[PDB]
Amino acid sequence: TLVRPKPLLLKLLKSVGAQKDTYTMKEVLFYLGQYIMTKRLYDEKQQHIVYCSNDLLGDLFGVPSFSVKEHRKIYTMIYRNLVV
Amino acid sequence: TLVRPKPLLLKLLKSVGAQKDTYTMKEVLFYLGQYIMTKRLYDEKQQHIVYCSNDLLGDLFGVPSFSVKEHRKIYTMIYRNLVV
Amino acid sequence: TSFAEYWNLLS
Amino acid sequence: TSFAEYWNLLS
Repeated sequence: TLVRPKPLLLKLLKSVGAQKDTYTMKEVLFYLGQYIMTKRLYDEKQQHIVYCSNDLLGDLFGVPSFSVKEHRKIYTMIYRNLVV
Repeated sequence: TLVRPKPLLLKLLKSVGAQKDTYTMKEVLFYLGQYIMTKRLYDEKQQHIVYCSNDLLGDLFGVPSFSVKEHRKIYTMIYRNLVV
Repeated sequence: TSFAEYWNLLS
Repeated sequence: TSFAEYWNLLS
């Protein structure tokens, strides 16, 4: 299933070089992971911890932080930012 | 098209958490990029430069270094490490 | 466990 | 240009 990011999420994907306006969910996740690593928003020590306050990513989530283990939260963020 | 990594390339994909023995080429590329970032094998200053000597990745390539701009070289490395 | 390892569990 | 930007040009 192709999904269609809303504009802010699209800006995030473009910032790591994604070149399309539709992607699979797997691809959206891949690009989001590239973005988090690029911006080093994860804790070097315990690398599931992400701090995203005042980042574009924090605006998408509406939260200052999350753990990568919070799969419901992450999937829900993504869906809130898709044109379904 | 699904591709089937040979053992050393499979070890590299497993090291970032890939959980399958077949993937698309796009997926192989995604995981390889995750590996390079994780191991910080790219130059912080000019981020297309990768130094991989004495790393698992250098053994796959058979070279100590490459630029990400060398697309023929990178694709050829991958194919040399697939069960076709 | 690296970030990528945790992140890949999402898919 | 970041690593990810260069790398994504492969696909």
